[PDB]
Amino acid sequence: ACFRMTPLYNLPTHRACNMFLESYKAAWILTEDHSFEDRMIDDLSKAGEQEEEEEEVEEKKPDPLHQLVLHFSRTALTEKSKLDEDYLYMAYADIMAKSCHLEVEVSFEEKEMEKQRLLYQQSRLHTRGAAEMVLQMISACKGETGAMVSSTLKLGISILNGGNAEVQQKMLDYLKDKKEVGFFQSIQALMQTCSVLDLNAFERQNKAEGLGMVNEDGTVINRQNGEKVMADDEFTQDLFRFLQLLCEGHNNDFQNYLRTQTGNTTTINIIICTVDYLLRLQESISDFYWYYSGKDVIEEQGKRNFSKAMSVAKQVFNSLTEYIQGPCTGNQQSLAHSRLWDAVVGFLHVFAHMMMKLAQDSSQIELLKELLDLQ
Amino acid sequence: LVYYEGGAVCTHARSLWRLEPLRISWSGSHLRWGQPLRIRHVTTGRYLALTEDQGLVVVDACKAHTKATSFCFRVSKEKLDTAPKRDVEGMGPPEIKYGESLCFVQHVASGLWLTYAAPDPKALRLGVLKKKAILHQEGHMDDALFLTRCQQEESQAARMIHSTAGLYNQFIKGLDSFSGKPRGSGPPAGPALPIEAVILSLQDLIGYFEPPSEELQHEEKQSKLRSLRNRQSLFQEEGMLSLVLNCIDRLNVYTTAAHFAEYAGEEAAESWKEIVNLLYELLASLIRGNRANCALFSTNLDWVVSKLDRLEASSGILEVLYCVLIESPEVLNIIQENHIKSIISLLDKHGRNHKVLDVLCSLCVCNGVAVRSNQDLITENLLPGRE
Amino acid sequence: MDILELSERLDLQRFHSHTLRLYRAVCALGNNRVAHALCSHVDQAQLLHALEDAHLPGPLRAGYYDLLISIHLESACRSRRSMLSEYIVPLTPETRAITLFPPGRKGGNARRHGLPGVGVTTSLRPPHHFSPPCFVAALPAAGVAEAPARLSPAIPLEALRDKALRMLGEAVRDGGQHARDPVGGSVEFQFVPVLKLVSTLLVMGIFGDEDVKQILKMIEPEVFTEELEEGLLQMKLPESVKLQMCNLLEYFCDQELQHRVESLAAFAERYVDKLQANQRSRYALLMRAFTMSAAETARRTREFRSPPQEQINMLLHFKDEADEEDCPLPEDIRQDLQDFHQDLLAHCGIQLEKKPQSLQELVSHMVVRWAQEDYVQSPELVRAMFSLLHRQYDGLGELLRALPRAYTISPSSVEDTMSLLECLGQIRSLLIVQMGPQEENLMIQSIGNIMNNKVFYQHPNLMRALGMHETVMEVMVNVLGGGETKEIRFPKMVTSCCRFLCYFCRISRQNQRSMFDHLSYLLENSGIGLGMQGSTPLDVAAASVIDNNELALALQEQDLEKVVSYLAGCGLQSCPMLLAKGYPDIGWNPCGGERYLDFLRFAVFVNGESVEENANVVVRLLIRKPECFGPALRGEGGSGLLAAIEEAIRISEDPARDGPGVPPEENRVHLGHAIMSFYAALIDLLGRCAPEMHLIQAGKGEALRIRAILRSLVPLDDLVGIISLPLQIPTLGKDGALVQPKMSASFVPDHKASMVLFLDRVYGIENQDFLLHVLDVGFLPDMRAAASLDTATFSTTEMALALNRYLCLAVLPLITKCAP
Amino acid sequence: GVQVETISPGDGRTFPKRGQTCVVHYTGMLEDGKKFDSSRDRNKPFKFMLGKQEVIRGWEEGVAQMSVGQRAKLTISPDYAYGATGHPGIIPPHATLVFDVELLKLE
Repeated sequence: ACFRMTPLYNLPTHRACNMFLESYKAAWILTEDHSFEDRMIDDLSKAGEQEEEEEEVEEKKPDPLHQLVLHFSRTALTEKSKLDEDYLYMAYADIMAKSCHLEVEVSFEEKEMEKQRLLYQQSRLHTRGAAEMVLQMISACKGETGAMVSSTLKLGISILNGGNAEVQQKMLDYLKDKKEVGFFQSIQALMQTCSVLDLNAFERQNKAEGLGMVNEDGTVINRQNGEKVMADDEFTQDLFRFLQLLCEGHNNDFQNYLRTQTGNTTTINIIICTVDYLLRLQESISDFYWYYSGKDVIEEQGKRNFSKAMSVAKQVFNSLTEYIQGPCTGNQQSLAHSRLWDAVVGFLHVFAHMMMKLAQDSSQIELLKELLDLQ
Repeated sequence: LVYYEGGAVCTHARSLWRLEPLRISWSGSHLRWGQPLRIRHVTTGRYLALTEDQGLVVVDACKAHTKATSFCFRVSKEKLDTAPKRDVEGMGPPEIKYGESLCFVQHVASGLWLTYAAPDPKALRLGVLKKKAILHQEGHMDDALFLTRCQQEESQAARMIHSTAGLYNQFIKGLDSFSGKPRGSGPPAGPALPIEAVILSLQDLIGYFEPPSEELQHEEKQSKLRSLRNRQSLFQEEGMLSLVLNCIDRLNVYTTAAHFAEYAGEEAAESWKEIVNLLYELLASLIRGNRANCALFSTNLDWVVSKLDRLEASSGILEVLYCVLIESPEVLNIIQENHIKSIISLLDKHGRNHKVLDVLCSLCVCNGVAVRSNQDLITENLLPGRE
Repeated sequence: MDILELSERLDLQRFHSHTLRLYRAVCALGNNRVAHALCSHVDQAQLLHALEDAHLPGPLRAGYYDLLISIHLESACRSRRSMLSEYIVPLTPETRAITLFPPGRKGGNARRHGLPGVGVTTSLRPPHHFSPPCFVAALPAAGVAEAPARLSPAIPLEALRDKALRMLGEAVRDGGQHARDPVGGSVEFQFVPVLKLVSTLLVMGIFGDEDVKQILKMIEPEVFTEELEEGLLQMKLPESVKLQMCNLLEYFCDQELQHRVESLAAFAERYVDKLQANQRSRYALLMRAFTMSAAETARRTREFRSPPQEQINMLLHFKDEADEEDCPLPEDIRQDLQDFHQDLLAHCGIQLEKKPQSLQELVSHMVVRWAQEDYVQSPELVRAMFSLLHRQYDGLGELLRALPRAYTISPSSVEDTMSLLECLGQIRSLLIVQMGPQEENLMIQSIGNIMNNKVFYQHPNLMRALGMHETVMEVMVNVLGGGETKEIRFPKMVTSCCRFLCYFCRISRQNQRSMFDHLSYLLENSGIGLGMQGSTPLDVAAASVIDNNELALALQEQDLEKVVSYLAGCGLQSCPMLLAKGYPDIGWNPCGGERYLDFLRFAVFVNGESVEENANVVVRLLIRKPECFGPALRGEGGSGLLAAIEEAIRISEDPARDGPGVPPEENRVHLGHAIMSFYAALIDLLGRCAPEMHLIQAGKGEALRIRAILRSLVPLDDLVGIISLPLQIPTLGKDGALVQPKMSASFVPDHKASMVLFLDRVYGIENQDFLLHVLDVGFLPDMRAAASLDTATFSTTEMALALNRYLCLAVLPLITKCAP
Repeated sequence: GVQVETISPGDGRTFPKRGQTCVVHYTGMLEDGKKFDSSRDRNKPFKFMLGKQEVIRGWEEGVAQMSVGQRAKLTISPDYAYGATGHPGIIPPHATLVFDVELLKLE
């Protein structure tokens, strides 16, 4: 078929134009960089020349940015069976998230300046109810994965980066006064839907990539449709990153609250739930090692799936570390009596055998480096 | 009979139990392992019991004699049999936790363990996930039970259902006493109807199911709406909605208060019009804004429509019809020509009421979907007359 | 009495206002037949008089404005609004002249923005259709649900648009005067009814270029000048009026987006011609390269040995200035794209003063000013203004999300595309109405017209962009959703939609993949699809994975588990529809089970080979629920496969046990034939789940285990016994009439064909003695029977044709393999 | 079932024949006095051709008896109009229709 491929000048004009539009948007429109999140948030955070009266109006009606957060907080608190998909919320959640981070020997002076600049950008949101909105949206999804919850988690991480104590206090206060069980029920459900390494899915992909499929209108060179092995790995990382940031800075009050919610009618132990996912991830990694144990060299697709599994395992270990540091005696006792020891025993078996296997060929040195820091 | 059931029953009122220790003073103290206590079903008022005939059942309060109805929670099935613990005059030491402690229920008198009946095969095809609860000498390893707290809203509602059901059943059987026995020139020849109790109970429930005011902020309004929907579902699942219909039906066989006076006397007939209006008002409150409750009328719609011409509660019945139509699209799909002609006849006989027009508007479009049959029938039977 | 007296008679005012609401309800959502009827009660003169009546009460003024829209404009506006999200741009000379900026001398990178909504737009939009309201025409002899669908009543649009412009202009001046008696009793009642009418007419495209200019002057006389008159944006209106102002600005923002798409399509037509002309010239000179070059000519001709999509990807890869070596375009051609890329970013306000000077700056300033002037209390207004604000800040992203719905077509295919859009508009109108006998006929003929259109097959990508398969699927499930268990109504509509989707999948793999994304959605609606016969949602699911290894390997286990759960249910309960028809109660549903079996047949067998990933899962799922094998193969108390077939034959020969015993019903179900068909389907499925020979020869442990399980389920002797069963042969007698079996109620060669497939794939023929044993009892009697039927009378009989298919697909190919 | 009562005389010489377009202005009321249709409100004359059954059969004979410029009152029995089926939402079943028809011109 290569030697009989039709040249572009023999195609009809309308067909060639359609191909041009697809090529132009991918190479020229998508690649274009336009940063407007900082400018948009700055414009919405300004009160408009209403300071010529300075009376008892000190109630200080919300600024345009504040009204935007209240509107999304309004639809999150609406009594509905399912949180319907909203592109407007997703678009603005990304805008708010992208406006808060904005980020080889950095000195002490500017290191603090970056932290203070980071705090100010986060302050523009959590002082306008953004911290409460994130919790409401998580509780509204009721444990259903999707673009809505993923956008909410990214926004929550954006305002919690660096261990923002002020945001943590606002989130903790809101949960304790409402005494709602939906937030942790949603979190627990999301963690149970997180995927691990599936060998059956991996085996199917290897056969699929060996067929070499093409399309009708032209010919696609091994189309790269969505990965089906740990497809939501990025979602899993931010879900545990969000939980880690709730305890960042050794917030003992939030560390105890994750283990037990005293005011709620029912209690969910998030600390134990994290260990449950770690066991499932560890078992999947152990199964993956046995699959390649007979084989002499791990091929490229296997190494990539190993790398993303280790990245998720790093976040879970970091999240567990943040739960107990400070130290939090209650969380330490909870982990001691949990199945964490079984997971650690399993990881040691995988670590010992993978180190010996990976060291036998220099083509897998990068994977070995990632394995070592995971240990 | 007692079953192990899952699904929606975990949020219903028939899965609620009250633990009653065998004492009055300090009956609210912390529960202790091996402490005898009765287990009472809140909505029915019956007590878990062991009978020589049927085994494990729930019996009335007149048959709970501290021997068939004494149970205790034990941390393990080992036969400790150490000594009868003596109760203290106080709260005591806290032992059993909510949602963490695993409790084995043992019948004190017999020593049997609470477990399931190991359902016979060929019954799974019937969809029966329920496992009958039995008392057995050995039991199984998974007989441990978790005790989960119940919200004060649900606990109060379950007790209200128990009291409401008993009162209306007494009222219903009182009506059936003189169902076809005219009193003549004498007394109705029976116990007096609980007229004052029914009226007060209806008024309390109407205020219990009142929708939240529109002037509230969005946050608390949604919270009250969530509680209201939960309470409507709790009452409906216990047959309260069907109980109200039975009261209406038995009171609807009398065309007027004077006709009702011919069977229940004058002193009971002077409240006949008040009770029927309250019954329809309560019926509307039980279904207003609840699609699940409104969908129940997709099987009995002539029940509401045939009562539209009743003069004693014309406004109340119209409100009930309006609530059903604005919530349940299923009811709109069963609307027939005779139903629409009856609603149109309401304009002819009761005058130009804008609420009847709103009822007709709700028949056309529901949730952004239009019904052509309803639109054509309304147009055919209302417009060309020009009257 | 004068209708103006209702300002004090509030009891009649409320009733009449709700009467107008009832008029809108009965004609709501495309009920054009009722809309014509309403014209006899509220005629055109009354509606036009009510619009200009300044003394009407507010509720009545708002009601009559909405009544006019509902009767005459609601259907046209809704249909037009659905088409506004797509950009089908024909490559016509009018399209070529479209440019991002008007011809001017302001700046090379970007001139001044033109007026939004003013200019030439070539995107295809089907025209509005109206019928004159007449009540003296002869009533059509056509019966109900068969007459053509009624159009919306006709009202003069040119006169209506002039009145709307004049009324809006007067309101702006009147609003400036700050009169203590505004029309309708309030500022809200004066502007909202007028703005709704203007917004509706703008969407319908009634206003011309001059009319749009007048509207822009009223909105903002300073920004929208081309080269007390206060604009609406500065009149301090309430929130209800502000919501209508957002709708107006939303339309003009859409026009700017549409202009960018058309301009981009216009540039594509011009740029492709230069690309094609240059590539033709480059190829011409490249044919002489051997005189001055060598083996690296393959690198230069690499472009011509690549797919056309890849060819144009390489040609446009000169943006980052680090890829100016692989791109063979001359610098002059490269400059044209870069010049257009600069003025495209400028037209989106990327980069390149109290006056906004543009729509983008006007909207952004207005939304921010509104929010910081007061706490907005209307949630609808808050969403509208922030949705509008987001578009202005992200113009390139808005264009990026609109390109997937953009498509360029040849000017010679415009008329067929317009016809297809008309049919698609009819189908989309059925998403907001309960299905009925009249709507069923409209849906069926719309599907037939679409499948009769050449564009539907020439441009599968365009059909996918229009969401045609989604719209048809949503209509089907709504009918299936209602009455999901007791009875399915409008069966002809369901089988028309299902047949449409099956042909949709077979057009291209991309269409097949698109329907594969709804595989779980189709399966959950396929439980009751057994009742309908013909094309079913289960057939659509099967058609979305047939002969596609990529989709077969992507089939999730949950979908297979869902099907097996359905199959398990059919093996334990009788068909409720059959029982209601007087059929004898056998404790299972062979008819329903067979339909699920053939779906699994397509999931595990693709292109003549068994998909081991799916085959292993299906076998394991089947054995975990042994009731999927039927009452036979039950293990304890269960007769063998051979006994079940023999029992089914006796059932077929005996009435009062094979059917109701009252085709008679034109699709009469015979239980004897149904039982054989189930086991034949089951044996066929298990045979196709057998591992391929190369896996068995390789000694794979999983393959050997699966074959051992299959052998245990179906013994070899039962296979030979079924093949050896006699077949009824069309004979002659009783004056010479042909005594033929009824193929729908008897043992057929197709049942034997499944057994042969299992025998070949699972057991095989490895020894000569077994081969001879199979021939003389199972194969040779059938071969002789077919040979004897090759006469003048019996050659064309149904049984003879079935025998030929059985021999030429199962028996003879097997004998050819066993020839050595 | 059409009775034609004259309101204003026409020319009295030219009459519409088969295949000729008739331009009329009409106002239709039910025989009890309730108006349901009128071309005056739409301000556009109604055009139809005789013999093509475009309109109800009552109009076929009624207009044929009229002259150009004549204004007449046509009373149509239910059989010569919509009759038992009627016009849903406009004309009740078994309704006698009364029309005030003016024959503007022929084309």
